[PDB]
Amino acid sequence: FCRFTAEGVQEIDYKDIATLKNYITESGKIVPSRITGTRAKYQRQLARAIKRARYLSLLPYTDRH
Amino acid sequence: FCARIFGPVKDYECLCGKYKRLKHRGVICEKCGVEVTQTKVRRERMGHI
Amino acid sequence: MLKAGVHFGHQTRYWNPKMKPFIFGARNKVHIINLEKTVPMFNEALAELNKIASRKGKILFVGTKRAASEAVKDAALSCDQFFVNHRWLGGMLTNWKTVRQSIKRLKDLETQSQDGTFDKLTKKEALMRTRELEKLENSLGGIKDMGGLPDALFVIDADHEHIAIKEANNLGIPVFAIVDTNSDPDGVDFVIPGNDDAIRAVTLYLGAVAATVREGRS
Amino acid sequence: SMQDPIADMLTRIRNGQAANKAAVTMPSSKLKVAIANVLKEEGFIEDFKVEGDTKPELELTLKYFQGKAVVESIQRVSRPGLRIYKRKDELPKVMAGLGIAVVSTSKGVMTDRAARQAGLGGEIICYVA
Amino acid sequence: IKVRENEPFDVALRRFKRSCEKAGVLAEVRRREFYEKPTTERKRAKASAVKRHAKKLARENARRT
Amino acid sequence: SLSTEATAKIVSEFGRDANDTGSTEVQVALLTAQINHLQGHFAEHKKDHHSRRGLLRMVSQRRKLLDYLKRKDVARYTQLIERLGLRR
RNA sequence: GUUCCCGGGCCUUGUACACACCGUAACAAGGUAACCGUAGGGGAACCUGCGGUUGGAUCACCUCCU
RNA sequence: GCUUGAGUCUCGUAGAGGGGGGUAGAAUUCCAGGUGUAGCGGUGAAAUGCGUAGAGAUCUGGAGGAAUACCGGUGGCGAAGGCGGCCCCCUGGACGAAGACUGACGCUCAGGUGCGAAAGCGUGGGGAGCAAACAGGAUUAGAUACCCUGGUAGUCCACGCCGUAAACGAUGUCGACUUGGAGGUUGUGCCCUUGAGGCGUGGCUUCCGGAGCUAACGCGUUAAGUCGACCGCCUGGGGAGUA
Repeated sequence: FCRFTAEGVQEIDYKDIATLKNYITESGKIVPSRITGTRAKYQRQLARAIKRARYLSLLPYTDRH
Repeated sequence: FCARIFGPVKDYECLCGKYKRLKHRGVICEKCGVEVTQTKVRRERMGHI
Repeated sequence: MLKAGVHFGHQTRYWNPKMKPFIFGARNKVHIINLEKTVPMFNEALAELNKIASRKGKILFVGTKRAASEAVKDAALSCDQFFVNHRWLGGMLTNWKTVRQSIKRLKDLETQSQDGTFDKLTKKEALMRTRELEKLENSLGGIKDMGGLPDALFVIDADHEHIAIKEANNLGIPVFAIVDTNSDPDGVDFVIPGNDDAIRAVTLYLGAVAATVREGRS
Repeated sequence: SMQDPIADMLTRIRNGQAANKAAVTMPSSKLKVAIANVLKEEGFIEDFKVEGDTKPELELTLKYFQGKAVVESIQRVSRPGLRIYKRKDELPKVMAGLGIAVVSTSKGVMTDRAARQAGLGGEIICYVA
Repeated sequence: IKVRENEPFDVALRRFKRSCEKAGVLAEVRRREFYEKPTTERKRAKASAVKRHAKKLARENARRT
Repeated sequence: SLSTEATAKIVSEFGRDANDTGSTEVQVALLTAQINHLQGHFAEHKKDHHSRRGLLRMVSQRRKLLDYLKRKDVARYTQLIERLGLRR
């Protein structure tokens, strides 16, 4: 129940990370496919893209080292 | 605003929701007497004190 | 006309549709119509409800669930039948031979109260015959003076009282049981499907059974 | 894999009565239809339909009695592996007669009694009770 | 991870730390690996996770107490 | 996953149509085409205890397909082994 | 007032027990859950490491948000 | 000769599936340097060891080594075993909308061939962590046993040999048939995918049940229900799945 997965079609990208802030916490923790009202397919693909965003320095690992 | 004191919140609808059947008529919620009838009749539900 | 169109007793998906065939009907958000098997099955019902009455028959009404529990007491008092508006105790047809031990006990209490010693004992014990006898009202008042077996039992439920249907299959007695579509097609002789938990059907069906007893003896 | 049509058609009959239906449809051959012909004359099948275009759908209407199976205890005797020939005097009778021992004879398809009428035996396909 | 709040505290406030993991990865990287263990205990855990929902289905149909 | 603009060339040769790759003479050739590009893997890497099940699978399928063409149409089989050279 | 302590009852969980609770390794979670496969070792049971499974036990309390 | 069986192509998706190599980052053992203390570690408890030759602790730089928290789902792939970062190349298997065909080309087995976790060992390298044999201190009447500190073998990369299991959802395999619900995972066709969907079809898997089987528990479209085809095994236990 949300007007975003009703207009969300075909693999959400890894470029601008503004909407990736909407799946992660302000710690660097990812939300499971059960809390977020999003089929595993999607919550998981967003996830793999984020690990690549770490190899690109968009998002760091944990907050501080 | 009670179903036990007056009636079904909706047409044949129990307070707790034990009866979400618009076929159920008469049978009350055994916890508190909710005789299921049409909620529209609640424009004529007369009670007392 | 199909009784203000209520005959069809809406069907709840978890109804587990063995009865799927016989019911047919449309499907509304849960499912819903038991159509045909319901409507014309009452015409042949009227037929047998006349014949068993032509052989002097009584209908021990077996009803529970608070909804019809009122017209059961009235439909029984309206003609001549016995009733079970309150809890239908498991054993009132098979273990009934031993319920008779208590039936004689009830007929002896009716003695002590009416023409007995309800004024020749401790007020402490006289009240014991009082409160208990009222427990005999809600339990055995609608079968207080049976002696012989009724010729038909109206089973209000199969989804909840299939045991009431089972014990009938112990005497092989005519069963006029109204059903839901998660029940078994076996055990019942003259099925009257569809809606049963509706105060209107209570008036409709139960009234049409006691009244049909009234003409077999005429 | 559906190598013995006869046997896995009797399953549609067995489970057919257990699942309580009214009509079964299986791949057709006019030899199986001839079996239904013998079964109609006896009262086991009711009105056989040989409807076909290029994919022969033989539709056979299963029969009941009092809401009970007339064909309840039926299975294969002459298996596709163990096809057994019989004479005329060593020939078996289903239910000692209250059932028919369907046998494929030198002419076509008939029963144990009709095989006596021919004076020659063959494949006792199955015990039908 | 990092809690601050300039002035209205009068308390430490480490509630998101526990709301992160805290013992989450403590219990996983403190003792011997033993690769198979979690799998089995999540087994008894999952069957009892469906059991409360079985209790949810056990309270809706009757309970005429 | 296959080399489409090489195998479509094969159905063009063997087939009397472009949609006709149901005939034995065309299908075993598309199967051998798979094996022509399969050599490339069974020459290197050495540890394919998984890819091995593919070898035995497509070879089994192929051995018996040419084993039927042999038992029915020796006209097409001798022309097929002479058209692709799938004998050796 | 039932949270401490002695005895008692009901419900419940568990047992290769019903003849009925030189060293404890299994049977209550036997206070170290069990068995198969492999190498090695010690008076000896068995143990240590690695892989698998359920022919295993309680999910009851004590501190925080509606 | 004809098609409901087997099979392939045109058009596509997903994946701890395998393989060779390379790389990113944290932690740990340890080395150099600045600061600094007398305790660290461990257990029911004590203790071996380290310590003014400055350990543990903190920050910066860094070389071996093995392995991927959170995404993680009685979820996915596969004949099975077994297997969790990313990239490049190679590639097997499973499945689907709409057509084109040879026309049963299908199933399985003694001898036979191949895969084979982990472990044993030979060989060119290796050793951070854990840790068979063993040593010290204790529980103890005793310790070669729960514990801690060290430590050879092993663990890893590549080639092979003996060729083994609870290699077990204990359910052999190809296939057809047999009222539903909560679902999960991956595609697809139709209608306005306005929308988080409605109606059908295949693969894998979990729970409650009817038919039926059964000693019972229960399995229940992935069957222990109903048949056909192919193979192995059993005739009470032990001896022994051993010489």
